[PDB]
Amino acid sequence: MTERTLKVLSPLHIGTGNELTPVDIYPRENIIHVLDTERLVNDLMNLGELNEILALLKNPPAYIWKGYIEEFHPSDYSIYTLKSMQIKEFIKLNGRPYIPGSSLKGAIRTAVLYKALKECRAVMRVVSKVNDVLDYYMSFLSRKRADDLLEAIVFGMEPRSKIRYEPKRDPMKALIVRDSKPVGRKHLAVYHVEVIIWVEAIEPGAATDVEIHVDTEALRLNADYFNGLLWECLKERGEPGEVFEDFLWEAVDEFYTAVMKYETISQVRSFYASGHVLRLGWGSGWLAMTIGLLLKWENVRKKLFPKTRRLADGMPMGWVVLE
Amino acid sequence: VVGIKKMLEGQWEAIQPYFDNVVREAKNFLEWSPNKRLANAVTVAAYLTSQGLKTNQVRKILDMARTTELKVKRGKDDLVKMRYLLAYTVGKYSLDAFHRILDPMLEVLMGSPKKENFEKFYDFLQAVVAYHKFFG
Amino acid sequence: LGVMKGDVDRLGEFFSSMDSPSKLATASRFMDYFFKGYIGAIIEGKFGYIIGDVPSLRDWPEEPDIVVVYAGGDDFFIVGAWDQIFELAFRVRRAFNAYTGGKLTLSVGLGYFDERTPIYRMADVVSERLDTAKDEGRNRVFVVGRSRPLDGKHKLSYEWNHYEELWRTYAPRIYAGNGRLKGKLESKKGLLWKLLEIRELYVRDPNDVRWAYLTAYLLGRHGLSDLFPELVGIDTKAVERKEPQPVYWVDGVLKIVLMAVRR
Amino acid sequence: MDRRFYGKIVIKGKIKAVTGLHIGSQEIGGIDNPVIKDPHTGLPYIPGSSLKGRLRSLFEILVNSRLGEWREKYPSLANYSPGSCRPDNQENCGKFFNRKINRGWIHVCPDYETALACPVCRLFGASGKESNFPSRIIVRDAFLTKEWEEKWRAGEAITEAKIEVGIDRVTSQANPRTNERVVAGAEFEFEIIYNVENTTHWRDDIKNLLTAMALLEDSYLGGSGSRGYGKVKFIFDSFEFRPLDYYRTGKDEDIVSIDAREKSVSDILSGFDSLFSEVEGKL
Amino acid sequence: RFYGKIVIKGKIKAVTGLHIGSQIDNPVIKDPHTGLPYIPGSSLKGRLRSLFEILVNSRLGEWREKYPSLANYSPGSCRPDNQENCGKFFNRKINRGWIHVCPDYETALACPVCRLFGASGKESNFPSRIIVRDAFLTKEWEEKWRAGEAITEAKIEVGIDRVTSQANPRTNERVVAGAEFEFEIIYNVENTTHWRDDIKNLLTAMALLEDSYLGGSGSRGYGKVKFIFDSFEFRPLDYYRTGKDEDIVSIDAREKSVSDILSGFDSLFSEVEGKL
Amino acid sequence: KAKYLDLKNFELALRLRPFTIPEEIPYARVDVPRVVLDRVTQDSSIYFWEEIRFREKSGVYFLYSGPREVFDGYIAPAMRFLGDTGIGGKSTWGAGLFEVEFHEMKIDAPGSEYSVTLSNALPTKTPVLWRLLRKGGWSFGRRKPRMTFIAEGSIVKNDPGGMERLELGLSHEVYVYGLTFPLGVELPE
RNA sequence: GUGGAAAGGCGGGCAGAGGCGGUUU
Ligand SMILES: [Zn+2]
Ligand SMILES: [Zn+2]
Repeated sequence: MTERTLKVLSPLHIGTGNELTPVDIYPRENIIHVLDTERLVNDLMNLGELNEILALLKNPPAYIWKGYIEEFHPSDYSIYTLKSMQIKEFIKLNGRPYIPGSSLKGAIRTAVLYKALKECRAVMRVVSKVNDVLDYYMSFLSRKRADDLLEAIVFGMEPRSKIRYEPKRDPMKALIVRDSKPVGRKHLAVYHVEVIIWVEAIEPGAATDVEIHVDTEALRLNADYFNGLLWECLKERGEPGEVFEDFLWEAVDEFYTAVMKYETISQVRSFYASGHVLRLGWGSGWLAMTIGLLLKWENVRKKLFPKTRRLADGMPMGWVVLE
Repeated sequence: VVGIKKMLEGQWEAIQPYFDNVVREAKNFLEWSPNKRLANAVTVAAYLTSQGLKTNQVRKILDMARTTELKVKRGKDDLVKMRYLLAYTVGKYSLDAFHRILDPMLEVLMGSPKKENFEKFYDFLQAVVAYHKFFG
Repeated sequence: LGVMKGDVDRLGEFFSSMDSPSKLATASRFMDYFFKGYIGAIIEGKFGYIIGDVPSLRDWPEEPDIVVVYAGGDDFFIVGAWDQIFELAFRVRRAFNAYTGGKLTLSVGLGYFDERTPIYRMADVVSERLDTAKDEGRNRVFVVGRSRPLDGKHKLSYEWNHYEELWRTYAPRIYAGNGRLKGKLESKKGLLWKLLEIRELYVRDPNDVRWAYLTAYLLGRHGLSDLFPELVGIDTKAVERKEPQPVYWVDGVLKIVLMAVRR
Repeated sequence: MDRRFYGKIVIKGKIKAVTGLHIGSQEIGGIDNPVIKDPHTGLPYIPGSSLKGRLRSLFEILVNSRLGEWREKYPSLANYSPGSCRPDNQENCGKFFNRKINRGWIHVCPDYETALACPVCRLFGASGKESNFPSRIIVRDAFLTKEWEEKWRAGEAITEAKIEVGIDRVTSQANPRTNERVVAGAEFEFEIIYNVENTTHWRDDIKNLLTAMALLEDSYLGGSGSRGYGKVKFIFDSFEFRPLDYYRTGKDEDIVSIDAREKSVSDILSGFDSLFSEVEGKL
Repeated sequence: RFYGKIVIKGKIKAVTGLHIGSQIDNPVIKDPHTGLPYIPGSSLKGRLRSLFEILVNSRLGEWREKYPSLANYSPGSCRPDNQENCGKFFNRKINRGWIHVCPDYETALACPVCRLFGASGKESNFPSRIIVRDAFLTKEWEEKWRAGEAITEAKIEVGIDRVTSQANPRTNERVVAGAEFEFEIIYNVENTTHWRDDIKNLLTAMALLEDSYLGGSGSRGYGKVKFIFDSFEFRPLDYYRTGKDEDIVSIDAREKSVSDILSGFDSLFSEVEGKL
Repeated sequence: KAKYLDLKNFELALRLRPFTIPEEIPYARVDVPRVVLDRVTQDSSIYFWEEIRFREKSGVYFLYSGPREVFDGYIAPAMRFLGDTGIGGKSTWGAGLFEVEFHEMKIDAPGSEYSVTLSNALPTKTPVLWRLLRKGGWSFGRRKPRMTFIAEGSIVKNDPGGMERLELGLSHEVYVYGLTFPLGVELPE
């Protein structure tokens, strides 16, 4: 069973590897227009030079990179807002914005890793071939591999170090997700984040179909091979091949509604009270990335916080709900 | 020695700035010999490592040299020169030190016979990137 | 199958130094006893204090799979396993150096063959390698097959002191023994075939067309640069004497290790 | 014993990347994890090793899920038990995944006579000791079309640099990664050639090859397809049986199945007896 | 007895990358001096014979009347009983494999496989009529080697476990796809009756070679050889004594292996059929 | 232990004057493995095969001393037939095929009684200095007996050689060549 | 009146398993 369409309830943005300096951008009206340089430079080359690159290599004063093309005379993504600004762009395969599947698979794992450490137990998972674990992790912790030990005792355990997390033991390789359909030019828009940076994102009111599918044939082969604390918690119920999906969408619901209740602890407060609740990247805070909601913790985080909390246009920065 | 600079690389950018400014003083295409071309490339990448520039930030420019390299080899240059300028715009800082070596080479290349001078330009630009990773 | 064949060089000159027939009686009988009597103790691991440390691929067994076919006054044809034919080639020469006073030496040709090859053809190839190692400098071993340039400055066969110096330099960095690579160089089986693909750029055209920075690139992207620093930068000491580069002589040390860590 | 030739069924079409694929190999500047490319043209292809090997893989798990059902159709499937020979390091201890290659166990029949009865090893071949049953299919390397080669001439992007990040859960520090990926939508001319060795059971092999394709349209094709990098699609251009006489007289009278705008599931489920009714008349 | 030598000259194109191998871990065959790969005459003749023996194995009943030596053979191999020639088509055992080789001159004179490819036999022999010359690179594909381009490439294939996804890599040196070689086949016209049947049978096996592979992995998609025919010359019996150009030349510039038999054998060869 | 000399150094050796050997040999004898495949169950069973491979401009020549009318009618038409068939060896794999060209070469040889043979000779009397080449052959699938020839470079004193006729039980007589090809030489004392 | 005649270096083998370009002030 597939075609698990998503709706957006908030501005949502995927960071990408690019940013847009104001040489590419000039809003002639309130609609911010994104032009391409290759059609602007080469068509001006028939009308004439190193003076075009000298203003480009300067990056000074922008306003002067606009009037030359306005008088004596393009199209692109045309992402409207609805200077000295740096728009963090969204991911586009051909100028068409889509949601990457590797981003949606990661938001599920932080919920599933929370439920596995909540049901615990762990001494039976390390009872074999080791050569409720949060309370020992504070003494264990006393560009980083801090989840290299916690996820190895929860997802995939292989035998220098006692546990080193070979990927072959992982029950997450049966869950396949695929990249969603492209959203469209009209549902991509530029917004301003006010931290209690200009970014283009997806406004609420869009619908694209991400196609989540579960491979049952791998768990039948790997019934003996998996060494996860996830696996013990998911085989103990019984019917692990048919119980994995059941465990999947209940970790999606019980984690992010527990984060939503802690977040409530005016106009944004009405958004919290008013499908499957899921929270994606760049918008979720460290707590919604982290088992720090379960987390001793202040002594660990002082050496390794609820200070900053971003928001754009009266709304939090990610809430996407599936079926 | 090529291996001796790695012992010293691991204010030090100023001592190699005379080596980069001397190489930027000579801008004629094929003005150095085959052994002298690679000896310039050791001084470039050692200068580009003290004020270090990552290969990614350069990676769009390295793409346009390579897609043309299949099109030159039995298959234009201003498209690379337009990208080599615009990538140097969004610095921050050491992108100007990499622009002072491309743009003298690309201004001469801008009008040049295509089959020979670009294939000789492509050997120097490999050794800059190639030797840049050998030091870091 | 490893097949070694060698002889003692300038031996007819040495027997012509004798004044009396009692000196010919002594010179031809001590010479014969090294190959008749004392070459069997070299195979049995004896005399290792005098020999020291030779280029080996494994610890020397108590019963080596070595078959001595023929071993005359100054000749010796020996077949067996290739990794122990290789070590016996250096163990015999280092002990032949101690038996004489350094005045007489050994040319040795080595070969590596398919098993189900006719023995007239194994003998024909190593006889063509023993005189290839003899007309050049005559105190030199022919370890492995080699592609070379035709410029006349490049000789296929290593001097004896040269190849043991390249083994003390290059081999303990990349190799641990018994068909196992050095620690943190596991899963680099494809890495060491790249360095011999770089080395074949030198064979098509010398005088540094491309090989100097490509070595620095492949050592660069893997994070290991202590591996072979003499290959990345051109040797001015090599250019001033018109001798080959240090990337040319590393064929004989890599290709022996690639066959030993095949599986 | 008694190898005979009746002709070849040739399947031509266009593999399409509905989501961008990645096959990859272990240039100087470039993405850390690049994609395999043609050494003469620089365009990223799809190898025949990667397409045959994924079809043989997906068809072997399709047998172990139904060893109760496939056993009555084919002999020598009662020679073993379901599972792998991974715990007991033995080349034939009675499991389906019997032969190890270097460290991993793949189902390979050990004898010529047991490979002529297995559905996996008739179509794909065996190579036992003293045995060597050769394959009945050829899966060519799949290059770009004549259309998508012109897109590389005009400057449109064939590849892409996808950037991914693994986030440390506790400290929220990010480790970035870059992976080369063919742009989604690109198409590839593939070719699959079945040798009609026995007119008795050519019909079972065509249904078993097309069963494995529809499994591969459900799963991915190479390189991290649990994240989206598969979603591949077979589009059938032509379907053609070249009879033995074809190679004698050279005339272009060799019988053809239209297969136009039809899926891999349409060729088996909707019209297998209607389309192949004319192949059976010549055989 | 001798009448002339029909010579076929053409270009062999590697549409997919080719492997033959000599024993980068699996190196292809090369020249000992220059280092360039080629295609041996043994690999091309041995594949054309193998493809055509399976063609004749399937048609032993229908070709008894045209080739009277095929009445003595039943389809199959003599491998299930370790015994020499008795009834089966694949009768001769060389070392460990079974091959059709006719045992006499008078039997191989009327076999479609052995009148063309030859027979060893005992107490008599039958030599070949074709000569399959080695195929080196073209002169056009040789300066790419001189300019510095790669003529061989390294294909790294892996082996995946089905339960654990354990990967086990290996490497295979492979001649680059696209590369063009030049072949030549010299057919010795020994009998003026047998020559039309021998050129058709040689072109049939060349048409089976374009849908099968040539050397190497092949089932994994390596071989994929295409034949382009530059020219056909006849070189009659009178050419060899006087040296003047009596060479009857059949012209084929873009003709396929199928188009040389797509009714073209009867038409284009109207002059060789004239001067016998 | 050198085997060949070029024309500058071959003339100096006939007059016992000093000379040098060539540094490179223009060929290599190469061991190419072949295979035999079962047609049904493709079992590989290899054997080893020897071939002479030449350089890019190297090759093989032989000499002819006789009247032009015999060369124009017999030897020159034979070498165009033998260019398209083989010149000994596995000619079905393209071995022995070649293109023929004709030149003229001059050797400055001293005048004496003793002369070197540039061919196998089968001598009619005892030679002066020689090397025994013991070879047989094969003639239409019939094994020729091993005959004691003389090698190339062996020294005779007025010896024509002699052409041997072997019955061999064949439709026609088989003649084995065996004749001298003298160039004068100065022997030592 | 050729040290010849006959003989595919080949069969089987997914570059793959894991990873929210977003943290934080
Ligand atoms: Zn099977
Ligand atoms: Zn026959």
